[PDB]
Amino acid sequence: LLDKKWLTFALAIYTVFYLWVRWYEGVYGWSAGLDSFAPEFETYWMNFLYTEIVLEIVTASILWGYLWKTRDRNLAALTPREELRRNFTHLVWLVAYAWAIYWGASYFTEQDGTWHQTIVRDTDFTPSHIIEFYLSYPIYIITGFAAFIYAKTRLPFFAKGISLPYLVLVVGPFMILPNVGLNEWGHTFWFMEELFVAPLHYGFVIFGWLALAVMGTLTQTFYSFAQGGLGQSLCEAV
Amino acid sequence: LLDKKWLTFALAIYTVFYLWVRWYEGVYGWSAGLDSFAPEFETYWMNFLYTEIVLEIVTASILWGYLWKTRDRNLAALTPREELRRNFTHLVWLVAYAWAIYWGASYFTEQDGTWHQTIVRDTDFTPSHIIEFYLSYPIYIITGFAAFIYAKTRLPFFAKGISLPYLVLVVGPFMILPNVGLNEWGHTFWFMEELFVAPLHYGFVIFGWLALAVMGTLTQTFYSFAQGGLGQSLCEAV
Amino acid sequence: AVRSHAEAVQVSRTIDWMALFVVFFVIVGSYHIHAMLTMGDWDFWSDWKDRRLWVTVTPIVLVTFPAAVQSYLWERYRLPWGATVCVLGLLLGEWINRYFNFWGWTYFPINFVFPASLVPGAIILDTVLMLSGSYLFTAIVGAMGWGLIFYPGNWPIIAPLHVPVEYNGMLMSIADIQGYNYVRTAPVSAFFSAFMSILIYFMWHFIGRWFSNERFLQ
Amino acid sequence: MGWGLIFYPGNWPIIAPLHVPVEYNGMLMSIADIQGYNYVRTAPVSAFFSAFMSILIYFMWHFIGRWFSNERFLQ
Amino acid sequence: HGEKSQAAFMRMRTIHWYDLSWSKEKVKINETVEIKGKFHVFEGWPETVDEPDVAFLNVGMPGPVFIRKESYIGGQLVPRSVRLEIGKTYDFRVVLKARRPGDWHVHTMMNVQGGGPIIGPGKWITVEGSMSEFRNPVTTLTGQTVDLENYNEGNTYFWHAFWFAIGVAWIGYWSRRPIFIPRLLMVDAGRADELVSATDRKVAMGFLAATILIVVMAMSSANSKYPITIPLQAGTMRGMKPLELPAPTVSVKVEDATYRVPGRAMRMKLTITNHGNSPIRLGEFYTASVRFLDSDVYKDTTGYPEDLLAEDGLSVSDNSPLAPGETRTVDVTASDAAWEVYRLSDIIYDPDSRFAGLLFFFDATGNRQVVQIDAPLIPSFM
Amino acid sequence: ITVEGSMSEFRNPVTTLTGQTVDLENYNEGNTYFWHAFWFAIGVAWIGYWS
Amino acid sequence: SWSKEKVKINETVEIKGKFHVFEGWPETVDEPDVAFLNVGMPGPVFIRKESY
Repeated sequence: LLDKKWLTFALAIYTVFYLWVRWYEGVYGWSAGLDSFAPEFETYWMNFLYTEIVLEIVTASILWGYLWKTRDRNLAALTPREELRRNFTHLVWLVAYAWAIYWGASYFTEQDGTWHQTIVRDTDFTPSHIIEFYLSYPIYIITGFAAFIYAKTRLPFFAKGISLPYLVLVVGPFMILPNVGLNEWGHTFWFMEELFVAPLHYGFVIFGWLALAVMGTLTQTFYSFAQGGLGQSLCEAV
Repeated sequence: LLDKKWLTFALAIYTVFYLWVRWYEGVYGWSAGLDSFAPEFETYWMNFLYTEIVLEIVTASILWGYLWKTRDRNLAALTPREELRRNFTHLVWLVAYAWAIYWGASYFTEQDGTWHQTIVRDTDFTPSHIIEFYLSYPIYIITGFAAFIYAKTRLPFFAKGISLPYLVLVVGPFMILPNVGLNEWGHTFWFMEELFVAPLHYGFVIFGWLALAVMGTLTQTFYSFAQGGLGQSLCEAV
Repeated sequence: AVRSHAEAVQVSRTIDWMALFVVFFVIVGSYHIHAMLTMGDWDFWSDWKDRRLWVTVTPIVLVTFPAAVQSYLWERYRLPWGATVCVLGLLLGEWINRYFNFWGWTYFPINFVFPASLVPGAIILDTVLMLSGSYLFTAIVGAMGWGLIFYPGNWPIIAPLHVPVEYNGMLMSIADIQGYNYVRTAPVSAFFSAFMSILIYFMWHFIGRWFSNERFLQ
Repeated sequence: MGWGLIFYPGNWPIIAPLHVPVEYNGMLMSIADIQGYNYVRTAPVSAFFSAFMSILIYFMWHFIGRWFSNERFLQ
Repeated sequence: HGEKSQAAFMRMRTIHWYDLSWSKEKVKINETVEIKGKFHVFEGWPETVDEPDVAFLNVGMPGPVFIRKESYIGGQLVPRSVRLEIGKTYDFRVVLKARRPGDWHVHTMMNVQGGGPIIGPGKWITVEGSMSEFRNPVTTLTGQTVDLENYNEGNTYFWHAFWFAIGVAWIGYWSRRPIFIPRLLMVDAGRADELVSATDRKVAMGFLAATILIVVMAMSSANSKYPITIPLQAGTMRGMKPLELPAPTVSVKVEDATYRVPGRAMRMKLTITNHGNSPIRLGEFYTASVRFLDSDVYKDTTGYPEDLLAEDGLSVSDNSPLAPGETRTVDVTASDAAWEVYRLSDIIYDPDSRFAGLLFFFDATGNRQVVQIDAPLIPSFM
Repeated sequence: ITVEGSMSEFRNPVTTLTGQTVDLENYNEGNTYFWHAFWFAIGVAWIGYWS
Repeated sequence: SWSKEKVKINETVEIKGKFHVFEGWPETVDEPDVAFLNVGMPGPVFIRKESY
């Protein structure tokens, strides 16, 4: 009844997973992860890559696949009682997104930042690259989409047309593929050194600012709460 | 009756003041104003600065303070007979602004231009800087505001909402603080020399172009004349 | 308020003068700041009035205001002196400065620090827009003229400064000697500048639409 | 304006101890210098400038934020 | 004027000026004063200063209180910019004609390309007379002899007035009529186009044709008189002849060099070691235009500016003759108010606490050796 | 090259021209922390007050 | 020097000589840090087999 600790899943699922990761690199950062031309890299680190990409395509196909088919067809008439329960679960999806972004855009990002300072890169595939770009980012993008779709398929208001701020919020993440990938790409001609002030990194900054579309998304979410028959009891009682 | 030579004040008040200034530097440009590390600079020129800044904050507070409180409360019903007298005094304020801008943006500006050519600056506080930036500019900005406020508080039409061209016309001046101050600021890395073509000066050009909002302000002023019951006698008699 | 349609003529007249003063000095002020700020001082020195850079940048950087105030005084008053008012503002503003400061204040000859002559162009702009009242037309042949005319427009002032002198073993033009003495601290160029003025007149025609804007806020 | 100006004085209590002079092997260096030198990786006009600049940036971004507040739907 | 406020180490390690001389201290309008000397571009030129690939030999004065008649680096006249080469020493010679009565502090400065006027020592020179006396005559390759003070002045004026008048004439023509509030309203409700008509558009093209006409007439009229004309001569002179200096016979080594916080003096511990064959003594340390002398050893006669010459500013712990072959370590102190007055003491705000100077050594019969020193200079507060 | 021992053993002492001898490993650490916490708290205090 | 003035298709002609880069090189011309030894002709009326 109402909004459960199905939420506690959402918070701990990343926390545990990513804390296992931080341990995992923590021990193989040094050991295998230093010299990429050693065969212990092609097993502890490269295989890790292929594993995750595959797992991501799959879970993405399953996760989006699931929700799009369990899209509520008879949305036209379902109670305000559930138009709340659902609105709340949607908010859990957003907490999961925001948490997922934290890890990607703050944690593993500025971590890679430190890593560059301490070893000259042997590949575009350092440990922290395997984790920052090809694990961390796909995850928060998948979470992103999930939420979007949940809202579109589960709640009226959001079922009517496309939310521009919500589209920007989930597509910005996805556009950071080359944006953050041009980091090392762009910086190679004029200056190969990974200077974060270089124009090559400006795409990451622009796509990072698309996270501010969360403000427009939350405004629309709270308007979906008010349309669903809420915000009138205690609001008027105030 | 109608529009007085309270105007003659407006024209001569700057003229006298600034002609006294031009004399004043004229004699102390050479003598004290050459070597800033001499104690005759800290008296004839630095004290001049502190004096003016204080006088400006004060007169600005008094001048705007005055008019905002003597704002016509019962504006709703006052005659076209005075809706003209007032419209005219407003126009005097604009003549005072334009005159004040002349001195700031043309006179003392291109003067400082000559000064730079003839001595290498000892401070960001040369005589012509004390006068160009911290005397000349505050004055025309204060005049600017005055006019704006007069219009807002004294004339219907302008009392309804905010005139965008008039806001641009008086705020542009104020924004030129750093704009014209980046003149010497910006030009210090790539090239310290005060090259006016340098990107450091582009803010002064952009804020100088906001003076073109006078055309939108005058169009609105003449529309305020036509709304106040004017432009129908001789206009239709033509 | 308004008594007779004859006094009404008198107010509109005493307005005309007051407004003109505003319009004119507010131009002089802001237009001058613009010349200044977007310049490396070719206008200041007789020995920076060259065939490439002076001839190219000057008409281009200066079409701006004319273009903008043209888009207002003609559109809203059919007053076809938009360009030439601007130009006169800059010129007065500069002369007053060059005379009382460049000469009066610090002592540079006038034959050295005189400004560039600007009227011819502004007349072409003003008249071309007036006849065939199409802005697009002005932007193309009007700005064309403004650009082209500029150098020939200065040539009668400039030419005497370009007589050759063997100064201490080196060829120099008078103008050179001037800059050398008074101590501070090639018609493709024309075409370029005309071709460029077009995009600038154009861009600034629309910038001027905005400065004509009459909204209120909140 | 404030945001810009306050910044450096705002860091000064943290920073200052790092700027004590040391003669390190014959060369003047501040502690901070020695730190970067040791731990191996691989002037209030400045303030004013930064304040003056923040203004155009606050301003430009005030409107950028209008767009991210935008509430439309699509098709 | 304008040094002092500029970074103390820039001033120490950029250009060294020495053997400066000024032919006169007081001069009549139209008279000449000649500045001579030498300058060395310091080998350890600062990064923040573009190398002098394009530098210009200027004069440091309040405008044309003098006019520069001639300037020479090496043998060559230098009206253009010139490429100077790091490490090298050159001799210059500026020749000034007096124009404005007064007291001028004239400096010799370098226009050092990418960031910086590099200002040398300034000396006070007095001009007596009337500005109305000044002439600047020049004879062209065209026959005529003109006065640059006023040449082409009237012409300039005419053409500006003429065109200015025509600008007025145009606004004038339209402003016989009422300008704003009627013309504005006419445009508004109903069409404009009654506002401008025939008697108007004839004048429009009158002006338009008249203008193009007068421009072209004027131009090829200006081409008729003045048929011989050149373009502005410009472009950096390369191949500046540097001065051929004999290898110095003394070599010095700077071990630590310190200055006191609130102070007026810089100490340095030098190991002077005298190769070559005559007992040598130290007579001067030149640093940033400021010259510190041991007057037991050397005495300026050139009338070097009084605020920059520290008559016995320089004290050596042991300044006895240093025998040939002998080598000693000595403590040297350069001390004088000029150290605080010209703000070399402002090195404490600089991001690069390193100094640079010239030491001058003199043997028994009074011929001299110039060694250059540079080193880090470290503060001491406690 | 192989390092034997404990990181807890490491010292990086430096004597200033100001008298004091400090350990660069930890010099000014507590200060840094204080000022960041203090200001951080005040940021929280402000949102706290409204929340 | 030019080894021949008249030549048959598929035949060789060899150009030799010396060049001095002038010490007073003009400012408007980037120093020859990256220069290329080319041939001035109307296209491949000859092909450059070798250059030294």
